[PDB]
Amino acid sequence: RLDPPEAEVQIDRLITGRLQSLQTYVTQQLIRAAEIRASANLAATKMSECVLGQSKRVDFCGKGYHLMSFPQSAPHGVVFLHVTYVPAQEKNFTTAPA
Amino acid sequence: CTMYICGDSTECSNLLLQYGSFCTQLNRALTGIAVEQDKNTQEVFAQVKQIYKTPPIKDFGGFNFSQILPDPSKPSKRSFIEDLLFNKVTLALICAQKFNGLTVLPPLLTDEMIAQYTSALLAGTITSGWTFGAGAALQIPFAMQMAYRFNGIGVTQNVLYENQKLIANQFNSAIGKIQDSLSSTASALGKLQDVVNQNAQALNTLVKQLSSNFGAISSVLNDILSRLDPPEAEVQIDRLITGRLQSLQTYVTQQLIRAAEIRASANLAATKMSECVLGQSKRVDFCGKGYHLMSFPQSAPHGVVFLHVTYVPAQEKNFTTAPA
Amino acid sequence: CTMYICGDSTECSNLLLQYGSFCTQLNRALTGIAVEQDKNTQEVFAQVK
Amino acid sequence: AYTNSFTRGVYYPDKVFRSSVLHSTQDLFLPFFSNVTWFHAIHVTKRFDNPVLPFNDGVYFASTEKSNIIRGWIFGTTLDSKTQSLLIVNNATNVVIKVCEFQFCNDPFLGVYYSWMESEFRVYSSANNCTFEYVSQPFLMDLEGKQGNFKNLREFVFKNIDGYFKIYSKHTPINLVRDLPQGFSALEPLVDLPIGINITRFQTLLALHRSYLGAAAYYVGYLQPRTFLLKYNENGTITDAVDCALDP
Amino acid sequence: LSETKCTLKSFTVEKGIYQTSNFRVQPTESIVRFPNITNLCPFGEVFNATRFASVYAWNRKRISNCVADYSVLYNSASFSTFKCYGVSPTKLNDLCFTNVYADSFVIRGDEVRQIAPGQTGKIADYNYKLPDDFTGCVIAWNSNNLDSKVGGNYNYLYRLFRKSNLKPFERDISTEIYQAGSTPCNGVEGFNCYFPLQSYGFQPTNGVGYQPYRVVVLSFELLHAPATVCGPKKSTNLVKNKCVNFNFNGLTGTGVLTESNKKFLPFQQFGRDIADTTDAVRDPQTLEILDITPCSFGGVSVITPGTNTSNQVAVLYQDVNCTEVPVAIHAGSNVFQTRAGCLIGAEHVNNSYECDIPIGAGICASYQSQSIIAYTMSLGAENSVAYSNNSIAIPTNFTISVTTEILPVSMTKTSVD
Ligand SMILES: O=C(O)CCCCCC(=O)N1CCc2ccc([N+](=O)[O-])cc21
Ligand SMILES: *[C@@H]1O[C@H](CO)[C@@H](O)[C@H](O)[C@H]1NC(C)=O
Ligand SMILES: *[C@@H]1O[C@H](CO)[C@@H](O)[C@H](O)[C@H]1NC(C)=O
Ligand SMILES: *[C@@H]1O[C@H](CO)[C@@H](O)[C@H](O)[C@H]1NC(C)=O
Ligand SMILES: *[C@@H]1O[C@H](CO)[C@@H](O)[C@H](O)[C@H]1NC(C)=O
Ligand SMILES: *[C@@H]1O[C@H](CO)[C@@H](O)[C@H](O)[C@H]1NC(C)=O
Repeated sequence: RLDPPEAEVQIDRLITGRLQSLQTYVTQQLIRAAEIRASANLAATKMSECVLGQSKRVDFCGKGYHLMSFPQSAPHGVVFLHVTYVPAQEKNFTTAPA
Repeated sequence: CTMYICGDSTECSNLLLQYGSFCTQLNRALTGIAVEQDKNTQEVFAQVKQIYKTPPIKDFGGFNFSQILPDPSKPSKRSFIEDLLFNKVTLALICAQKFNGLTVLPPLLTDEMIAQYTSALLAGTITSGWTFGAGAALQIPFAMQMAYRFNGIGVTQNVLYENQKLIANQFNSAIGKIQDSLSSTASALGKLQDVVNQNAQALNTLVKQLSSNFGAISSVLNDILSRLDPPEAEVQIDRLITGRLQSLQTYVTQQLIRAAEIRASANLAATKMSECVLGQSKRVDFCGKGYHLMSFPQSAPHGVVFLHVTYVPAQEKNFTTAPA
Repeated sequence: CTMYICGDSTECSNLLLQYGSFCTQLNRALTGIAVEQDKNTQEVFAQVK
Repeated sequence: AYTNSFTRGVYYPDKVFRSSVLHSTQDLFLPFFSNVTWFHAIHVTKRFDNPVLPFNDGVYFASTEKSNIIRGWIFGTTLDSKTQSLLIVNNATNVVIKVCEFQFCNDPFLGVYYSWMESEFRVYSSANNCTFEYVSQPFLMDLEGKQGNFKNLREFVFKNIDGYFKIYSKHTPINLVRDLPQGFSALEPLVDLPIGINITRFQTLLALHRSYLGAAAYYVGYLQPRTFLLKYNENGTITDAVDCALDP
Repeated sequence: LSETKCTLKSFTVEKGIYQTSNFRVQPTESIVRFPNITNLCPFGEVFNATRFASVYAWNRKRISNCVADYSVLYNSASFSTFKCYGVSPTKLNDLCFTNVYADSFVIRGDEVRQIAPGQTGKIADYNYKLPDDFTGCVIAWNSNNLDSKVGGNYNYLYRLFRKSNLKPFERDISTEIYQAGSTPCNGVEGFNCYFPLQSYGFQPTNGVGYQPYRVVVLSFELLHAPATVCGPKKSTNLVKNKCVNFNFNGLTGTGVLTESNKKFLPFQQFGRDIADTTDAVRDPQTLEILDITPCSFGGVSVITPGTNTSNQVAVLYQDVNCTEVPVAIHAGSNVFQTRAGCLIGAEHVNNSYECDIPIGAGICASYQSQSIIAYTMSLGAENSVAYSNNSIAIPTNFTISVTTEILPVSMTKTSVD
């Protein structure tokens, strides 16, 4: 319905509007892709100390005293199974230093 | 959005719809930063499943903990030292912000419940040891509890058993100086106040940026509508709308960027509360300078504070050695 | 800001003010990335008294 | 013959109320710590200073006196009978403003003889073909009868934009001997006249007491484009300012 | 409740708490206030009169203290040109104007296109010039019957030669020989020496492009200072404490009016705050100062157990005291005042449970004749150790346990064109 001289004026607004919604998407993706990296670094550190050895750090590879662990795979992630030692059935006595 | 961009105008409100739902996404982004803040504080303090009680009779061998234990006389039941950290950080018009659609929400956990969580860890760290971290608490006299930690760094038991009074006096005199150190200078908590200064100095720029023309006749919607017909006013109201819709996105982007730096600090505090306060650490320079013995937590506004106890040698001498 | 956007023009310099102080914030953001860089190298090497 | 003004010369740039806020503006202001000239009129060698001076973009005028010896000004381009000029006078009975084609004298002045009375008025010789006039209501003003140190100060600002003449003014009582005091004070709008002529010069006219060739002096300074920062009280007055380009 | 389904664009909602919108109040009536004045402006002395001036020496007249009703010109006057800059013709009946002026002169027929900013010609270069930021209107009409005669009319002149160009709203009424060459004129006309002023010759039989015209220019300023000329509108009384619309010398808005303590100067009429908004004004019929404040502020939230269970909800007001609540959409006697606002539609209780829906400030709500309740969240159990100086406890058995942990690793890849 309009000649080029009039169509350009109203096509520039559309172009500048549509070029703005393609940048928020990229910015948000860039921001949100920096947390999966932190999670994947923790997973890599946890696969070398609880699966390839025994850990003395408290509450790192489970609740209790660490014995061993096994890995498994899930879609877009990983799963761990931890084995621990837990006491029970305490009793009272009398004590002396020497 | 509508109360900040347009105001009470109905022509501006009707014209806004053409741009579409552009800030329901802004609100979606802003609402995800509050649940995270609520979850941050529940991984540092809520680590004990049971609320223990401080024993009434004090028989600890010569150690005095009376300055880091709850005081019933003081309201809110806060320890003496905790009350000095609450007078050194200050939370410094709000009516102008409220008239433009800006508000502040309260946290879920009150400051009185946070002090009930740090008074159970302290009570369970003195009567059981590290046995309450995994399982059920098992009692042990304190003097025999310190021998374990001495054996854990290489020294023997008779060294501790033969110098009890001196060690107790040293601990008392060392912990009696923190009070006077903190009762003089208020600049010690310099990093807990920067977060307050920010997030508060950045909410006034939003209000100040409402008095700028973006290529229009003026910056008041009641002076463009009092002299021009709708066909002409629609041309010059779009410039203001697009200008004011741009300063609401930089704020959200910067808040999103800067809220990802507190999560790392919260994770570090959560990791440091499970290894220095619920056990003994062999990692060098993790829970202080020297050889680690034990540690105690405390609470401050928007943060946490730790106190570390270490062992340091002195008075060396020279000898002669041989491999065999 | 003024040397990159306008140049030596005085008409552009006078017209810029209408948009307000929009890049003092840019400079505030840029100046906080240099103190951090200076502090980064002092926590790795300066560990011996 | 040379003095500097530290922080003097400031006028309200708009007509709107404001309180407890800092504001920034760009206008034609008199810079800080700038050179200024001194003109004398003292009879012990007698002196009588009324030279013709330029009018570049504006003018800041100040006079300290005990007995009224400064009356008005005359503005123009060639100060002859070939162009239009402007006249502001005080003939001791009322204020007169006229825009005609005058033929001014070489040494304009007024005078008194006795007690004291107004007798002589020698400014122009003829006026023709002019289209602006205004006369204020009559008043009686004292003459002479004083001697000692200076007591009064008066300041003025002149501008010429789009055929408009604007004047700001303010008066302050002071006690001093041989200088201009220091302080802060803002000037307020006075009047706006339509004339529509090209002005590139000006001059001052005085009075003499039945004498030839008592104590008074005046200053002169020009204007330049500048940007300032102003501060307001809780009441609504300006009390301090800063120049944004004086030094780093 | 129905304001959230539209917000999230669906017919089903789930458990949680949502924000919706703020609280709004609407105006009740209107109001107008204008200065009171009776005299009518001089519409006759200005437009149609005896004789007009020449272009090179025009005229200027001042108008003040009158009421502008231009409908009185419909009977006789017929204008062929009318243009206004900086304002809209349909809005001229509701405003008040300040510093008005009028100019008048006579020019030729096809030289009326040069009366406009940014133009070139012999009339816009030596006789009459207009500024760039103009505010006013231009009017012209044909006057061939009143300024022409047989033998011509030679009483209208215009300047033909000059050294430079004029400046806006400037005048020049000087006559002096003009030297167009290298020989000084010496005051006597001759070769390369001309008289700068010429004459217009008007005859009744000339073409349509050689006939006299009359021009008038109007100039004023708007909405910046006290005014003395106002249009044909009516006044009203003063209602103070309630949300109403107002018209103060052309300014429009809504809010609440109250008595203030500020003290304006003689040459001031409006006030401003940190942002460019108006919050003070002077009544033009009483000489007093008033204040203006908005009418809406305060947030809300909705608590629901899910649309698949029931249709009941509760509403939380975050800036009210339930003791005396003046703002409430509907406001069943189930009013409970927490530390985070005011709650309507929920039942208080005494015992404690584990939090289900976090309201805030140490309170929670859950759905449980079913209804909604609001308890206080509990911290946990309670215990007490037996600390003695010669006692100890030792285990005698053990247990084996297994637990799990989940961690995301990667993401999805994408591309755009
Ligand atoms: O062509 C028409 O249909 C009528 C146009 C005339 C519009 C006059 C007008 O808009 N104003 C605004 C303020 C004012 C003061 C004095 C006079 N005056 O000349 O008396 C006129 C006006
Ligand atoms: C400026 O003032 C100083 C101060 O006495 C004077 O020496 C100097 O001559 C003045 N400037 C000029 C151009 O004379
Ligand atoms: C035109 O001028 C005559 C002169 O008296 C006057 O009678 C007449 O009313 C004027 N025109 C109008 C429309 O009033
Ligand atoms: C008209 O305005 C004047 C100006 O203050 C005022 O004194 C007078 O009362 C007003 N007239 C009426 C009827 O109120
Ligand atoms: C919805 O309500 C129905 C009726 O009790 C129930 O059977 C169903 O499990 C609920 N949930 C869904 C997803 O339908
Ligand atoms: C719950 O507490 C209120 C307030 O003290 C009390 O009046 C009420 O009796 C309590 N409910 C029961 C069942 O005791």
